[PDB]
Amino acid sequence: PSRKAKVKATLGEFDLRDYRNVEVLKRFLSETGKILPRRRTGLSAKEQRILAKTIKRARILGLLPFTEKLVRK
Amino acid sequence: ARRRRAEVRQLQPDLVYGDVLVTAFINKIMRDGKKNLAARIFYDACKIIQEKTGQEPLKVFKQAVENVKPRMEVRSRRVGGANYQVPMEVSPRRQQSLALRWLVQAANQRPERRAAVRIAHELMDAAEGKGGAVKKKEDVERMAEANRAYAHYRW
Amino acid sequence: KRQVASGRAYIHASYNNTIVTITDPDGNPITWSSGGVIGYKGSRKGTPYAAQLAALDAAKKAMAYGMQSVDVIVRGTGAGREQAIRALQASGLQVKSIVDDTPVPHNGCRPKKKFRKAS
RNA sequence: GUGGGAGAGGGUGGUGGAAUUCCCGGAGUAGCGGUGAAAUGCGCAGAUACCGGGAGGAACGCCGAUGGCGAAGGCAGCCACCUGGUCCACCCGUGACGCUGAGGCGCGAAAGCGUGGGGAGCAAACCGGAUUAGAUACCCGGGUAGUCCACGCCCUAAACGAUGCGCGCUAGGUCUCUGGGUCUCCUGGGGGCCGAAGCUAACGCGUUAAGCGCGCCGCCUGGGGAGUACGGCCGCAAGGC
Ligand SMILES: [K+]
Ligand SMILES: [K+]
Ligand SMILES: [K+]
Ligand SMILES: [Mg+2]
Ligand SMILES: [Mg+2]
Ligand SMILES: [Mg+2]
Ligand SMILES: [Mg+2]
Ligand SMILES: [Mg+2]
Ligand SMILES: [Mg+2]
Ligand SMILES: [Mg+2]
Ligand SMILES: [Mg+2]
Ligand SMILES: [Mg+2]
Ligand SMILES: [Mg+2]
Ligand SMILES: [Mg+2]
Ligand SMILES: [Mg+2]
Ligand SMILES: [Mg+2]
Ligand SMILES: [Mg+2]
Ligand SMILES: [Mg+2]
Ligand SMILES: [Mg+2]
Ligand SMILES: [Mg+2]
Ligand SMILES: [Mg+2]
Ligand SMILES: [Mg+2]
Ligand SMILES: [Mg+2]
Ligand SMILES: [Mg+2]
Ligand SMILES: [Mg+2]
Ligand SMILES: [Mg+2]
Ligand SMILES: [Mg+2]
Ligand SMILES: [Mg+2]
Ligand SMILES: [Mg+2]
Ligand SMILES: [Mg+2]
Ligand SMILES: [Mg+2]
Ligand SMILES: [Mg+2]
Ligand SMILES: [Mg+2]
Ligand SMILES: [Mg+2]
Ligand SMILES: [Mg+2]
Ligand SMILES: [Mg+2]
Ligand SMILES: [Mg+2]
Ligand SMILES: [Mg+2]
Ligand SMILES: [Mg+2]
Ligand SMILES: [Mg+2]
Ligand SMILES: [Mg+2]
Ligand SMILES: [Mg+2]
Ligand SMILES: [Mg+2]
Ligand SMILES: [Mg+2]
Ligand SMILES: [Mg+2]
Ligand SMILES: [Mg+2]
Ligand SMILES: [Mg+2]
Ligand SMILES: [Mg+2]
Ligand SMILES: [Mg+2]
Ligand SMILES: [Mg+2]
Repeated sequence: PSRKAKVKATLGEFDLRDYRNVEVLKRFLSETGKILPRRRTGLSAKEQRILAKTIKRARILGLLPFTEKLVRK
Repeated sequence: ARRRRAEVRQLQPDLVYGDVLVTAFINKIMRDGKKNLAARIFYDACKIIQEKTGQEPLKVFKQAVENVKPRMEVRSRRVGGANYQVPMEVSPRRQQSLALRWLVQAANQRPERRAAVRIAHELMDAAEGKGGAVKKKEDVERMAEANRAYAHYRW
Repeated sequence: KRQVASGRAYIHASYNNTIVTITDPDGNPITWSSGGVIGYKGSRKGTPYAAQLAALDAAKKAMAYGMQSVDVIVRGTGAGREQAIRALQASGLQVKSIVDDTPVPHNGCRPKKKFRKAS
């Protein structure tokens, strides 16, 4: 049910369209480079939709990863 | 036993050594419901244990039974259409049952003339670690653990 | 005879076989094993026990090169992955980190009919 | 009209990473693969597994959904350009300019055809291995057209909501997408579920009507024969109407 914490509620004021802000978009990825779902981020439909494209831009720029590796399995 | 769990029968203790295990071995010796003949056989075998071994026949008996008990057996299982020899542990009751059955069955395979001599010789050889019953234990513990590759079919 | 003393351990676990390749920290292999290097020939290689034997054999081969610590890398979903993990874990070889690095595509190629109803 | 909004709507160019295959190098050894179990197959000309580099073709993981867009077919990495539809608010302008629509015209998944190109993965036909009483199959190893691109054809479908389009009228509750607003909520557009009245042979429909009405188009008239025959039109052909 993802009762640990919401990424939005664990954050303050930030721009959802800034593809260069890496340290804030890192929070929206999982342990792997995958994009977190709605239940983890706590965003709205429009917010998540914008976040997806901004994350893809940050990936293409070389700032965010396309995929990572899992540890401690 | 589908509905219930089939609680184990409690046997009467022995009239000589007071052990229920001796009574179970008597019963496995018994044939056609001849209890007195089985008791004659076993107690004459015990009198053979002494004058051949200074140890009390009860200790030799229990040590042989312990030496025959198998630790793992192998049961068949139908998986994916085929039949496999899956290894699995043995409950203590089945250990005792198989031990006594193998003791009697291997004793009657001996070339000895009368039954008491067969049972006495089988008990002595099984106590010191040989005989047909220990061969059966080794064969079962070989079949099991010879098919370790099926251990995940334990169920 | 190189005396590496520390390297990586790749585990390729498929539904048909599990194969272990022990390499140096740069990925160059040293020794390896599989279900076929053990006596198992047919489907018995896709067994967790076969994977355990393969892992232990590869570990003992790496002992000849005097290796002590490894970094484990898992690839593929197959029965016997965790058994090979637990075999390497307590084998004298110190397991430093276990990492799953299964190659998943981004929907690039078309699978065989066996893996269809997906993309 | 003005001012805003959301969107995989379409076209063109460019561009990114994961993966498959192949090639080069390193390292390394006896099998890999595959199945219910196997065999064909590939491997001492060094495979599989591992690391690095390179080439190429195709499809875009997470986001992603019961979601969005489109007239339908259908549309999913990213960027730019060109471009279509649509919704809301203001109550500004025209002043019935409307609805439908036989023909006509255009679009129309997949497969298929022509010319040229491309060809990694998959894969009809086919070559084998199994299975089987046989196995022109399912299972396994290969594999051509094809799948891809440009241009031109082809006009089919469970082209489906099996429900033509438009307008008006007739309880609500709940979930959701997208605006506007006095932003607990109200109001408008769209996507779902449950249900008033009513309808239905029933299942079910129920402000997204299959309810109540009106307008216009399409189509049905027992089953097989048969979407066959003939004729016509269209098509290079397959064939379609
Ligand atoms: K939809
Ligand atoms: K050709
Ligand atoms: K609002
Ligand atoms: Mg016997
Ligand atoms: Mg196998
Ligand atoms: Mg678009
Ligand atoms: Mg090579
Ligand atoms: Mg092959
Ligand atoms: Mg080949
Ligand atoms: Mg050969
Ligand atoms: Mg040679
Ligand atoms: Mg390869
Ligand atoms: Mg490579
Ligand atoms: Mg090529
Ligand atoms: Mg999805
Ligand atoms: Mg729509
Ligand atoms: Mg459709
Ligand atoms: Mg006015
Ligand atoms: Mg006027
Ligand atoms: Mg019209
Ligand atoms: Mg028309
Ligand atoms: Mg078409
Ligand atoms: Mg086509
Ligand atoms: Mg063609
Ligand atoms: Mg061609
Ligand atoms: Mg193929
Ligand atoms: Mg095939
Ligand atoms: Mg065949
Ligand atoms: Mg048959
Ligand atoms: Mg035959
Ligand atoms: Mg080829
Ligand atoms: Mg051709
Ligand atoms: Mg449908
Ligand atoms: Mg229809
Ligand atoms: Mg009908
Ligand atoms: Mg309707
Ligand atoms: Mg509505
Ligand atoms: Mg209903
Ligand atoms: Mg009613
Ligand atoms: Mg009813
Ligand atoms: Mg209506
Ligand atoms: Mg008819
Ligand atoms: Mg008729
Ligand atoms: Mg008909
Ligand atoms: Mg027809
Ligand atoms: Mg016809
Ligand atoms: Mg005709
Ligand atoms: Mg003609
Ligand atoms: Mg034909
Ligand atoms: Mg034909």
